Amino acid sequence: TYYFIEITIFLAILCTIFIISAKNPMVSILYMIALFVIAAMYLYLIGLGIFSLLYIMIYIGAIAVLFLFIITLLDINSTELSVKSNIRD
Amino acid sequence: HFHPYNTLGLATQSAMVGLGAGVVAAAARNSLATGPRNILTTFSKSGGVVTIFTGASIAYVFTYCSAANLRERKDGWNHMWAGAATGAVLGARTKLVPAFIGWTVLCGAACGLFGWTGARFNADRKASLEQSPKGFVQEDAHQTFWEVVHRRPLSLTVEQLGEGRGINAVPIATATEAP
Ligand SMILES: CCCCCCCCCCC(CCCCCCCCCC)(CO[C@H]1O[C@@H](CO)[C@H](O[C@@H]2O[C@@H](CO)[C@H](O)[C@@H](O)[C@@H]2O)[C@@H](O)[C@@H]1O)CO[C@H]1O[C@@H](CO)[C@H](O[C@@H]2O[C@@H](CO)[C@H](O)[C@@H](O)[C@@H]2O)[C@@H](O)[C@H]1O
Repeated sequence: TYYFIEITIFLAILCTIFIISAKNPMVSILYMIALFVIAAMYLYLIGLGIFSLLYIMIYIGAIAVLFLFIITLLDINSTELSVKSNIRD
Repeated sequence: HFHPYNTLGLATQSAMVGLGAGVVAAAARNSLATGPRNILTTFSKSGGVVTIFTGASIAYVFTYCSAANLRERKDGWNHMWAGAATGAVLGARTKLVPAFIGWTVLCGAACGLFGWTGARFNADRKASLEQSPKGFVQEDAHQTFWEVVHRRPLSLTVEQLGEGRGINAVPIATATEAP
């Protein structure tokens, strides 16, 4: 159980790539909530057990709830990650 | 004094940095555009940007180091000649002779005015008036730059100006006196 921090680093990378490439706008937002959980894992891991529950309370329980609440009753168009659109980038 | 330049390797280094800057700017024009654009339109619809960067880099640093090695001193004239070469390279994309000459002379004049002020965007520290001896000399010494005296030595006047026009090593009065 040595490589825990490395594992959270890698899983955070993968979760951001799933954030920026997602079908549906709220599939992307649930990946952001997962990234908050990976953050709180890292914060307990480093020794800050207080902050992890502060992150789960404030960021997940208020900011993500406000964000999902916005996506529900508003209309947002989305193109998906075409390869024609984004390998010029 | 001065020591001779590496025209070879400074020109190689300049070609490297111009190639990289052309890569970065072609990627930037690719990303900031409209239309059907893919990964290898970066070098077809670039607008000839890597040619600009590398040609200017090779031309300026080759002409600068060559002129400083041919003149064997370093001043702003080398920036004048190197800016003339850069203006030649930037004016050849204009396939027109008078505009080519205009690019040459005006870019060379702008780069020579640049290189005459010190060839620095920022300041020089000890050359500043803030960090130099200023005001009057408090007693008689070699008057530096930024310093003021009341009287100058006449030997300095004869050596700096000349012995010609109205200027002499002894005044006209005491050169013509009765004994
Ligand atoms: C439309 C009109 C445009 C007018 C532009 C004129 C700009 C001309 C600038 C002249 C000036 C600033 C004075 C400006 C004052 C007010 C200016 C007003 C506003 C102007 C905007 C910048 O002098 C620059 O001149 C350049 C060439 O001329 C040099 O280029 C470079 O060269 C090679 C480097 O080694 C590079 O290798 C090459 O890469 C570069 O190219 C620069 O290094 C130099 O700093 C001179 O300042 C300097 O002069 C010297 C020598 O007296 C003073 O010396 C000291 O003092 C004496 C005892 O203490 C001794 O005698 C002296 O030995 C001692 O060292 C300094 O105190 C200092 O103050």
